[PDB]
Amino acid sequence: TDLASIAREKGIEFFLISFTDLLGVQRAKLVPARAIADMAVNGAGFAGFAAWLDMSPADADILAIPDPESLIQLPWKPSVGWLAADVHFEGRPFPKAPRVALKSVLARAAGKDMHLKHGVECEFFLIQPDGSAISDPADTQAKPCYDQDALMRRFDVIAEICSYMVDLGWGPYQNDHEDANGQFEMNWDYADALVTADRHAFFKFMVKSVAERHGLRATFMPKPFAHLTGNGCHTHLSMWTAAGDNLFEGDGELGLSPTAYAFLGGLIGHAKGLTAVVNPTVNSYKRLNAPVTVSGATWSPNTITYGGNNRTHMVRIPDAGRLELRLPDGAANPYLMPAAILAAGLDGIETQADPGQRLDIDMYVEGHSVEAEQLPLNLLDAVRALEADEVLAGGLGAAAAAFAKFKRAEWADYKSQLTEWERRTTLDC
Amino acid sequence: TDLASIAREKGIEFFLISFTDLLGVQRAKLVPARAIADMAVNGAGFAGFAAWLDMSPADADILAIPDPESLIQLPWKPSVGWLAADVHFEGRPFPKAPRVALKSVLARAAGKDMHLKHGVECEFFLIQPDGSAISDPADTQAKPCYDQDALMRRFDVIAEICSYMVDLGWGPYQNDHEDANGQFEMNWDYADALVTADRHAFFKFMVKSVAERHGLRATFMPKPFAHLTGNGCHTHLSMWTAAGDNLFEGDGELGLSPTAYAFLGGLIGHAKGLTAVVNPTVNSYKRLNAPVTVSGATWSPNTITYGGNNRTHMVRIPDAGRLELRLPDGAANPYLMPAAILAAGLDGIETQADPGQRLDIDMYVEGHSVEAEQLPLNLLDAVRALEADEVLAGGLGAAAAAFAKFKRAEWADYKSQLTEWERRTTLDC
Amino acid sequence: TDLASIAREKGIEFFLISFTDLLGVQRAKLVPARAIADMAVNGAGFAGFAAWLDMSPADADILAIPDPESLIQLPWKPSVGWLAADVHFEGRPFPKAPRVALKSVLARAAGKDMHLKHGVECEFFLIQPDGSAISDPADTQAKPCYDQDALMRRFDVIAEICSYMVDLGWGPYQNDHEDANGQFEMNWDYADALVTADRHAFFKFMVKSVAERHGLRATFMPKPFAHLTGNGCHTHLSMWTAAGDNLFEGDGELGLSPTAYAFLGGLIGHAKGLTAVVNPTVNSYKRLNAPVTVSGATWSPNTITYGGNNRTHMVRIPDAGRLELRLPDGAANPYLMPAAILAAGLDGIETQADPGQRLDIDMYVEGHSVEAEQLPLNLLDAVRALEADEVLAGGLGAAAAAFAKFKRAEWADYKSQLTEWERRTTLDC
Ligand SMILES: Nc1ncnc2c1ncn2[C@@H]1O[C@H](COP(=O)(O)OP(=O)(O)O)[C@@H](O)[C@H]1O
Ligand SMILES: Nc1ncnc2c1ncn2[C@@H]1O[C@H](COP(=O)(O)OP(=O)(O)O)[C@@H](O)[C@H]1O
Ligand SMILES: Nc1ncnc2c1ncn2[C@@H]1O[C@H](COP(=O)(O)OP(=O)(O)O)[C@@H](O)[C@H]1O
Ligand SMILES: C[S@](=O)(CC[C@H](N)C(=O)O)=NP(=O)(O)O
Ligand SMILES: C[S@](=O)(CC[C@H](N)C(=O)O)=NP(=O)(O)O
Ligand SMILES: C[S@](=O)(CC[C@H](N)C(=O)O)=NP(=O)(O)O
Ligand SMILES: [Mg+2]
Ligand SMILES: [Mg+2]
Ligand SMILES: [Mg+2]
Ligand SMILES: [Mg+2]
Ligand SMILES: [Mg+2]
Ligand SMILES: [Mg+2]
Ligand SMILES: [Mg+2]
Ligand SMILES: [Mg+2]
Ligand SMILES: [Mg+2]
Repeated sequence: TDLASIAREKGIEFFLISFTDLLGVQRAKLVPARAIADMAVNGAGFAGFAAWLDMSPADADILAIPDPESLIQLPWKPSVGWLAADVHFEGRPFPKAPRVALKSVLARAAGKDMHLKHGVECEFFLIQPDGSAISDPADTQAKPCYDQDALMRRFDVIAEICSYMVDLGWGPYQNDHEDANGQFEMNWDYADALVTADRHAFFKFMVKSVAERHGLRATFMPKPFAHLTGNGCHTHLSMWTAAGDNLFEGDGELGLSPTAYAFLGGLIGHAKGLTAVVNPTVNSYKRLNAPVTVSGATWSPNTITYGGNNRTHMVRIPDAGRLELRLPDGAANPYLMPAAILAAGLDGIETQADPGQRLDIDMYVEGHSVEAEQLPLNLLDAVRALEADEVLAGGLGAAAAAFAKFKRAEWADYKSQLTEWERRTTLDC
Repeated sequence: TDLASIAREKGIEFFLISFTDLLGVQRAKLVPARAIADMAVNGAGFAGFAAWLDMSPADADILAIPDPESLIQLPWKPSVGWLAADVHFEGRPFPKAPRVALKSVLARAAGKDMHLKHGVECEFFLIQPDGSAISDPADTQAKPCYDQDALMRRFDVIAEICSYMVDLGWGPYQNDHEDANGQFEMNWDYADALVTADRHAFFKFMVKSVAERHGLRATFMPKPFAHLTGNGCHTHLSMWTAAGDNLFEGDGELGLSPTAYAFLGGLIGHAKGLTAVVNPTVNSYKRLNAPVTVSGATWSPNTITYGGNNRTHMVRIPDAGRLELRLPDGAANPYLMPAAILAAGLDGIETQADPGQRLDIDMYVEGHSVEAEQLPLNLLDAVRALEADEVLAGGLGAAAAAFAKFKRAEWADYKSQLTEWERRTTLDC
Repeated sequence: TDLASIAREKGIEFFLISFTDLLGVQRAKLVPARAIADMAVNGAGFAGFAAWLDMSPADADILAIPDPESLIQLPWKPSVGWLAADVHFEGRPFPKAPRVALKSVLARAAGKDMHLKHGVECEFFLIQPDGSAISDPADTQAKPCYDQDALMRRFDVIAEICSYMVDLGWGPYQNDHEDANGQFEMNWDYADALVTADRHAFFKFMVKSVAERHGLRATFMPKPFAHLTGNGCHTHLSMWTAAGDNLFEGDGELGLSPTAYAFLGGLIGHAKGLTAVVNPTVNSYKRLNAPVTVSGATWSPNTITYGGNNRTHMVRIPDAGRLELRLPDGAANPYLMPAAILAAGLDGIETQADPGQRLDIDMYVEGHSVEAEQLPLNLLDAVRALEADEVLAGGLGAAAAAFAKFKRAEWADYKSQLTEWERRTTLDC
């Protein structure tokens, strides 16, 4: 069946033909069902410079061609169908568009019979619409993680969204209040990277939209409050043959194969550049290497290291047959994040990279007793690392340079902003 | 029947897989019904350091394995089923988890054919959401105990909660307004210790949840107002054989057996360390040994003594065949409280402990006369006594040392806080 | 010099025995005239850890021995005499004290018959006491530099201070409104470095004091407003023989000698580490490499370069026989600044350092035109450079290590502060 028939069968009156730009912003046209057939073949036209794609106002329209397999009837508004799209320019997929960049990396891995599957942990906060405070003034205790009371106080919002994921078939399996006051996490089944990436992009839209209907606001900001735990977007990772075998399952340490350790070697080896992509904002660097929070731990990475089932490192091994990359934050691009992770891991496999020694220690407490490379400390340093990393920059194609350009502009803007701390501590010099 | 079938049968859309931590905080994940079968067998995963379990962020996930027999469909929201769970760590029940600690003491006792049954008197206040005052501004008289007017003014909340307990089969039998303005008590049938402990944990959650739905707020704080009676959590206690005989029933004084008096002897003998557990907060020590209240009596213990049917001692004998321990307050952990009480009682029975002479006097008025040992006067001293008590510390296992550690941290935090009384009386020194 | 007799003669009732700590803070004891004799010999005691000296509370008292030659009767309150002092510890001048550290460098240069003389341009803003805005709401035009109206609107403050400098014999010669709205500059004759350093320390204190008496507030903050020119503290520099000849006076380009150019070579060669000392705050790095201001130019350095009479470089040659280092800002330590500049310049002279090619262009406009090294972009990088620079670190001795430690701590504190720009631009990620 084609989209026009489906629209008629399911009662879809409009479609959002949607794409994700380099900064993660969802761009779309809302097209009435009468126009979907033509759009589905030829794509919907956009002026690319108006989005974060690093183009020019003089360029021809890009055409975003929807992937009919990605269709989602908005569970909160079923007369509307959401579609993920590949941006095309000059008759070909446009290499600066995140989804296109990911599919390229995926195609290279697939040609080696290695298929990335991943799940995302999209932690978010529920806050007042004005952004001044969390949504629940009674959520105050020092260790609020897994709080039953505060979770159930937001039951209506959380249950509504979980039930939508049940109906969409994502296989959600748990929800909780997370470690910061105001913060939540809703988990669902991993899938082929592309599937998860589209789900990741839609999920954020869904949470934000539903929150708003409830008179709340959701944020995925990496570090919205200085003294509270931040928003991670941990990525659990495994690589599979087309025949359905998990290449990461093995007889080695912690139930991992040498292929899993080499992939891990790639993450470790390329970590500095990876950070630019998966911690893509100035604020990202206040979540990494952060002072101890009120709850007693940041739970985010400080160092380029890994442990076993241990949440104090860049990588955790949570169970046999997979790796948890704890590095990414809530701002990480749903498509660029897996693309950069795969480029790194693939190079790790191809070069049989050594991940180094597993550290079975609490890095927050004992990191001083061990020599370990620190992660890049600010956005500018991460971006330089990205630019200097041939495997990453090469693997992401033109997206990498465009991304770096934008982040450098953001940095230049940020660095000129006077802060209150400066006024307080310098006025009397 | 398994949880998945029950969910379909009864229309349960989500389960709360819940455990109680060392500070009594309810920790939970909300899992959709599709995922309960896996969770019931393997348990829900948590990072234990994020709760009050005294672990490390570097530790592997604990697994909370729900007890299917504990299942409660939330009477105010039947699409959600609540389950109490045992925390497991590294393949075994985690001894720092209160519910596990209790089960361990129960198993020892049960190996001697002695089964603890207890009922709890969970006094609470209904207060304004902001915590500034009690919920009912017309509840003002000096002696408000059993006030018909003020009870019926909160009929809707109280009656709703009692009806839920009727329907859950807890066998509730009375409700009243208690001795402080704003304060209430709802009583239900005693049961095997583990059942009562689970019910106790659920009850506080239910009262808080329903209070909130009525625009009100419930608190179990031991001494929320300095001039009014505090919140106790008295435990009525008896020991039974597997065959169904109450070992406390006897031919001695007041219808008690030698076994009852030896148990009492353990309570008396271990009372100092027991206080740390059942009066577990700084504020607990403002309910114990308190100045007379507006109603004419504190009704809380001052001394390590017992009476007959007499509410002025640490222990009351309310009727043949049971003891009322009046020591515990509203902050007492639903699992550690019975665990510590049992450990002391068992040691009393095993050593044939002598509880001493029953005191048939009003200890508030005639205490000055008799030579009696006073209870610990503050949290720090009570905790010292706990650590010094081999039977208690040993019987609670690693929970004892974890608990002490947290309480010491709370004390240190508390002792540095400047109070208004100090400013008023010292500013002009 | 007999301070007791002077007190009687000039009517001095109290002395401020004053030292400058590593962060530039003026530390002092106010001693009645009856006690000056004893203090002048033995010093006034302080607990050094309570100031920014990097000591320990377990250390013996430091003793601040006043320099009677530095005596200044507060022109606005002549019953008080101010004295600059050298901190001593365990019987020897304390090497971490800025004045002591400066005198050490001066002594080395003096042994080679080279005597540093310098003048300082202590730009400041006059602001509202609450620090929210500038003091004069009518000072608003885009190019306010040398504004006659706005200067005369603050005649009373400016004139009062200038007349004080006339009377103290400092040889003031001009005052103006500077390039930022609210900003002013008052200039006086150069002198022997130690003399200028003491005058500099006193000047800041006198301006702040007099501003306050007029219901205003003075700040020397490097960049108090993002869009306006910042506060520099340019130093004009020359080296003299004990016989009274200016060694910088010469036949080379622009009336400079080979010695001047070799001194300049030290400045250029050591610029990266020098930045840490003369741009000592986080905020300093918003004045350097700043975006264009409303007035059309920042007038501060971006690059490690020099020009002729040209205000767009790190060093300007303003006239025959001297150099202007435009690098330092208003937070520069009055003693550490000259000390570090001298260490760098002496090394230049000793190694006949080559300053490179003079650039006769506007670096703000034609920086892209030529390869030039950029100055450190932030405090942490500048401090790192200080530590790696043997001449500077060695030249300032222990003061450099201690300075670097405090500034690292400042950075740690600063980098965890959430800013409004982050909230605005990241909440919707
Ligand atoms: N073999 C696998 N490869 C990739 N992801 C997996 C694999 N197995 C499970 N996952 C996914 O990993 C994610 C785990 O999330 P979560 O339960 O929140 O982990 P955590 O223990 O870090 O809190 C889920 O999305 C899950 O589906
Ligand atoms: N043999 C027993 N052992 C333990 N608890 C019991 C026994 N008999 C009754 N109880 C319980 O004791 C509790 C009494 O509560 P309550 O009526 O408020 O007592 P009181 O106000 O007199 O102190 C109830 O939970 C009741 O079920
Ligand atoms: N030979 C010299 N060595 C050091 N400083 C000098 C020398 N000659 C003049 N100065 C001082 O340099 C400073 C010049 O300040 P200023 O007039 O504000 O210069 P400009 O604004 O042109 O940069 C004055 O303090 C002046 O006394
Ligand atoms: C409890 S936590 O470790 C918290 C992570 C933190 N929010 C962060 O990554 O910044 N998350 P999880 O156990 O779900 O992996
Ligand atoms: C009337 S009272 O004695 C009050 C007890 C008091 N609230 C306390 O234990 O602090 N309780 P009960 O008669 O229910 O045992
Ligand atoms: C007009 S200016 O060049 C401005 C300097 C600026 N305030 C700065 O150095 O940041 N000062 P001057 O001419 O007095 O040397
Ligand atoms: Mg998770
Ligand atoms: Mg999480
Ligand atoms: Mg995780
Ligand atoms: Mg009762
Ligand atoms: Mg009662
Ligand atoms: Mg009772
Ligand atoms: Mg000047
Ligand atoms: Mg100037
Ligand atoms: Mg100048």
